[PDB]
Formats: sequence, structure tokens, C-alpha cells
Amino acid sequence: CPTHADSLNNLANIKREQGNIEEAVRLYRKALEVFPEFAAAHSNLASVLQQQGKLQEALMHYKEAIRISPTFADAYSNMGNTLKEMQDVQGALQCYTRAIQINPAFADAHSNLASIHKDSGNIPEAIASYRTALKLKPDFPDAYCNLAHCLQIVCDWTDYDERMKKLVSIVADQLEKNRLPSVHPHHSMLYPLSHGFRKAIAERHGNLCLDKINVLHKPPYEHPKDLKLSDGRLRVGYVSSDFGNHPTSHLMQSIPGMHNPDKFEVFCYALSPDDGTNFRVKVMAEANHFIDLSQIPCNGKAADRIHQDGIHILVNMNGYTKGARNELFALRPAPIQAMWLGYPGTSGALFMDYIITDQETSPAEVAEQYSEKLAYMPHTFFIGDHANMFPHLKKKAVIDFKIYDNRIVLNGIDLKAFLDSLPDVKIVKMLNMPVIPMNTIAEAVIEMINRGQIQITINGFSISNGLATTQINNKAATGEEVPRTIIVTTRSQYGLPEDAIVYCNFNQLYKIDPSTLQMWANILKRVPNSVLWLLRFPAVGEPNIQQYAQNMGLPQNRIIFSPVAPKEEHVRRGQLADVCLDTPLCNGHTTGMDVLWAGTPMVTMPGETLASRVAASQLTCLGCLELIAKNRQEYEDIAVKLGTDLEYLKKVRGKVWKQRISSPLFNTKQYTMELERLYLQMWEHYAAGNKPDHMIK
Amino acid sequence: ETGTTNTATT
Ligand SMILES: O=c1ccn([C@@H]2O[C@H](COP(=O)(O)OP(=O)(O)O)[C@@H](O)[C@H]2O)c(=O)[nH]1
Repeated sequence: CPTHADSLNNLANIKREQGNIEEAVRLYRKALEVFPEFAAAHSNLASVLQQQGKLQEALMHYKEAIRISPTFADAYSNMGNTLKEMQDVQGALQCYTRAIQINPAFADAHSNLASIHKDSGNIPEAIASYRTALKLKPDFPDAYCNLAHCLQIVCDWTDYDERMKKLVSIVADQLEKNRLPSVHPHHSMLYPLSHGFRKAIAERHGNLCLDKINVLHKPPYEHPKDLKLSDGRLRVGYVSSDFGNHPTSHLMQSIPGMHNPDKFEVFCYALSPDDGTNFRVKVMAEANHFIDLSQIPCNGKAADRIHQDGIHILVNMNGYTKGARNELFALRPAPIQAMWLGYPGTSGALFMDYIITDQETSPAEVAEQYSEKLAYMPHTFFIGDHANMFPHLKKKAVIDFKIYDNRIVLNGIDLKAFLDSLPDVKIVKMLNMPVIPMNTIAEAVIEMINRGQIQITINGFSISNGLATTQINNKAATGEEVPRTIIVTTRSQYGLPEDAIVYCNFNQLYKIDPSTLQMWANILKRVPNSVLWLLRFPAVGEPNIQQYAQNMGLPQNRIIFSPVAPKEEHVRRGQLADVCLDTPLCNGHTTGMDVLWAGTPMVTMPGETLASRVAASQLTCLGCLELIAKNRQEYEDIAVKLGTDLEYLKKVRGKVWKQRISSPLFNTKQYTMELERLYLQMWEHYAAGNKPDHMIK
Repeated sequence: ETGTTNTATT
């Protein structure tokens, strides 16, 4: 009876919309009992199975739907979504393209196709496909919100104010109607949403995990209530998809090995396979235990492994980012579960207990922005492995080509030995800065740069062109190894002015908004002799930024773009800037640590969101409060002072140069010890029978 | 990892 089955199918659709997925599944199945050859019920059932993470069962039903109805466009598009989740991009594309072939006006299929282009880095095509979707279906929250993010990525600010208004209105409607918001939690920081809206977005995404673990029918775990089974050692589990060549590893790769084996037993749970890098090698060798959970795709069996390991504190380093398996945390295999470092915001999730942060980043008065209890590190929660990865940058020398500290820079593990081989090296006392006069050796180096040569030899020492690192040692370029040569870095390599101030920002362009570019333009106009240095991150954002800047009155030559560089070159070339202008919308995080390691002062204006306050936290730890602006006028005033008062610039640069070493900011040994003290606070609290509470002293 | 849209067939 297709008629009765149709009624059941429609009722299932309604239940599905209401978030009652179990009842929907039951009804679709009943529809198939009444009408076994019901293509629509097969396809609709598959979609809810997909929601429950039953991907192979979903595929089976999609294929059944298409067997019954070979031109069933909805089934193809829906099947494409499942293949995409399965990491079969070619298959997904084949499905979406088939769906559009059948129905040229299939809005959802155009939007789903767009998502592939977006993920591939083809933003213009994503934008085109999302626009087609919105033309065919103007009320389409998923397409609108994903289009908004595409535009954000390339700094396309067309109708920006109205766009933000609509995003907020969409989210409000979805929240009121109990639907999953079309704005991703990780992106919510970029839009003028209330803190309440941002937390509610995160909460609802957190709840999706339950759809995927509910079908596992697992009981609650019994947790350890003491450290007896572990010989008085606290078992800490670090869970991350980013053990390998990823910013997360560039920040914390040293921490597992630095933990005190007398008090802690460290387990690292990798959600990704071995990428073959030294980052992966290091963590695997230095953790007490290393577990490749990428080999255990079932979250149930994977959670079982974590529980059976006896983990006391399980640490979520992904939050809502690519590669996350928050389902593992939803199963609570550990008695205490903490967010740390990898995700700049609240999980909003029932299954997370704490967020490790700090007083500057997350002041107590903003506790309402987070579902987790706040757990303060004593300085900043941020950390970086720069002192271990890039020790060649601890010292520098310059060439006096006329004394600037940032026009022609030398760095090298054997730099002092090289300098000692020269008869005429002078010192500028700040540690202090050796200067090579404009001699035969200096011309030799400059010639190498101008001739585009890869490297030369002087007094037995290899002197490398900083633009050619991948040709000399690719491991040194990625940061897997410390470069063994003396490296030359020059403003001329990047087309930077020799006789003007360079303001830089090396972040992905999506962190810039109209208000920020306007601030920057205000600074440039007040400091005639200056340029802004940005990255093609991505390159298609460049012409957009240029257009807005030109319209603000800045000629094209005041904004210099460089390509994204290998890790080592990126950190090293920060030495060429005078000042970094931080993005207030979302700060540099890793990027902030990168620029400070070069000794480059960073001007920041902290906001209310965690992501907007990290840079100020870094600077507070560094001991440079003069770089923290309370408002737009001050941000501008500070940057302008640094660009016009060269004696003040010199003093602030010296402060950063010294304090990156003397302060706790890059001190991983110290950080780890403080992290441990915090872990023990959490444990003692739990062992006394307490639920989580703020650890903010 | 950009999310997608399932179509409910009536
Ligand atoms: O020219 C560049 C610019 C940046 N990066 C790196 O690219 C990553 C950017 O990641 P993300 O946007 O997440 O940085 P964050 O938001 O933490 O500042 C960081 O590891 C940078 O060190 C790089 O290798 N070369």
C-alpha cells in the first residue's frame, strides 16, 4: 500500500524535523514493511542512519533506492553526503554531479557540491555553487551560512552589514525552533552573535555526538577513585587528530616528554594515522604510551580502550575541528575531561568538565560564555615549542649595508663561530647584536641574494639563502629539524622597503574584517613611511583586500603580499617586520607565538570571546602590557607611536627580544610543571567526591 | 570539513 507507506513516510519526515530520530527510523522502517519497493523511504531512512553514524547501512539503502528508481535525484545527492563523510570525495562528486544532471534546479545538490569545492580550496567555485543554490531556494540556511564563510575566507565583504544581520537572524530562528544551527561553532567567533548564541550553537553541535553514541547502547563507565592501580601516578590521556605536522604539535610536542614520570603516566591517543614526520616520531617515542585510535574506527571499542587504560584525566585537543571524535568524550571513559589548547572556544557540551585557560584569556566575569568550569594556568594557557624547534633564532646578527636590526639578518647554530672568523665584527649592546660592516664578506652575501643563489661558503661556513631552504634541507624547512647552516634573511627577498616601517600580520585572511582593515588604514595614513605586510592566505583574498584598501585611500604599493612559506621561513622572516598588528576579530594564536619568537612587538585589542583575547594573554605573560589596547583609538595610537618614535620602537623591540627568553612564555619545562599542578588540583577535587568547579583561585 | 544538507523526500 503506497498510500499508507506514504503517510508513514511523511510522519517520519515530521519526527525527523523535530529531532526525534529514533521514531523517524522506526516509521521509515514501518513504511518499508508496508511498501518494500518504496524508494523514498529507503533514501530517507538512509539519511537518518547517516546521522547515527551507520554509514555502511545508509549506503546499502541509498543503493536500494537507486535500484528501484534510477533517476532518483534526492537519493544521489543524499548518497553523496554519506560518501563525503566516508572521505570518498570522488564518489561524492560523482553523486552530486549525477543529481544535478537529473534535476538542474536541485538546490540542495548545488549546495552540497559547493561544500566539496570549499573543502578543496576552490572558493570561487564554491561561491558560485552556493549562489546557484540560493537562487533556486532563497530560504536555505546551510547554503547562506556556508557561503558567508566562503566570503569571509577571501575577505569579500559585499553587503557585509546586511550579511551579518541575516546570519544572526538565521541562528536566532534555528535556536528558537530547536534546529541545529547552520553556523559552525568554530566560525561563530567571527560573527556578531551574542555569547549566549555562541554557547548554544556549540551545545547543539555537542549534542549531535549523542545521536552517534546512543545506538551503541553502552552503560556508564566506572571510574578510578584513587591512584593505587597506577602506583600513585596520575594517568593523563591526550586525544588529538594532530600528532604530526600540524600547529597543535608545533605548540605542545615537547610536553608529553617533559611530564614527571614520578607523578604522571602519559598516554597519547592519536585520531590520525602516522604522517611520517618527526613530530609524530617525537610524540610516539616520548609519551609513556602511544595509541593509534585511527585503527579503531568504532567509538565504542575506542572508548573501551581509553577506559581500560585507566585514564584519570582525558584531554580534548580538537573541540570542533577537522578530525575530532568527540563521541569518545561523550562516552565519558574518564572521570575528568578537559578542553585544552586545540580549540579556541567552549564545547558547550555536557561531556566536557573543564576548559584550561587563564585569567587574561577568560576572566571570571565571562564565565557565562562557557559550559565548562574555568581552569586557570598561572600565566597563559598558550604555549609553543619554538625554543626547541627554532633555536637558531635565539640569536641574530645583521649586516650594516649603509644600524637597522631588521633589514639583513643572519641566524645560525654556528653563527658565533662564523662571526669569530671575521676581523671586523662590531657589537651593538641592547643580549646584544653583532654587526658585520659593508665589507667583502657582506657584498658576497648580498650578491647571493640578488643573484638568487642557493648558498655560498665563507671561511668554511655554509651561508644559505633563506628563500631556498627546501632545496637545502626540507626537514629544516618544515621545522622537523634545526637548520645546520647560517641563514640569510632580507627585506629585499620579499620586496619590503629598506627605509620604511613594516607592519605585519601573518594570519589567515579570514581573521580580518572591514573594521580591522580600516584601523590598519588609519595607522598607515598617520605613518606615511610605512607598509602593511600580509600573506596570500589564500591568494584570492589579495585583490579583495587591495580593493577595500585602495577605496580607503591607500595606494597598492602600501600593502605588500607574500606567499605562505614553510614553517621555518615563516617564523624566521618575522624578524624583518618592525611591528605586528594583531587581528581583533580572532587573534593570532600559533601565529602570535610565531611573531613573538622573532622578537617582533605585537599590538592587540582584546575582545570578549576567547579567540579575541589570546594575544593579550601572550603579551601579559611576556610582560608587555604597553602593547594591549583597550579600544580602537588606543590600538591605533600605540601602532602609530611605534612607527614614528624610533627610540620607543627600539626599546619595545629589545623588551620583546629579551623577554621571549626570560619570561615563561616559551618555557615548556615550566609550563608542564604548572600544567601538572593544575591536573593534581582537578584530581584532588574529584577524589574528594566533588563535581567540577572553577579552579581560578 | 564543511557540513552538507540531506534532502527529505515527500
Ligand atoms: O607563511 C606561513 C604562515 C603561517 N604558517 C603556519 O600556518 C599555521 C596557521 O595555522 P592557524 O591559522 O590555525 O594559526 P593560529 O590561528 O593558531 O594563529 C601556523 O602553524 C603557522 O605557523 C606557515 O607555516 N607559513
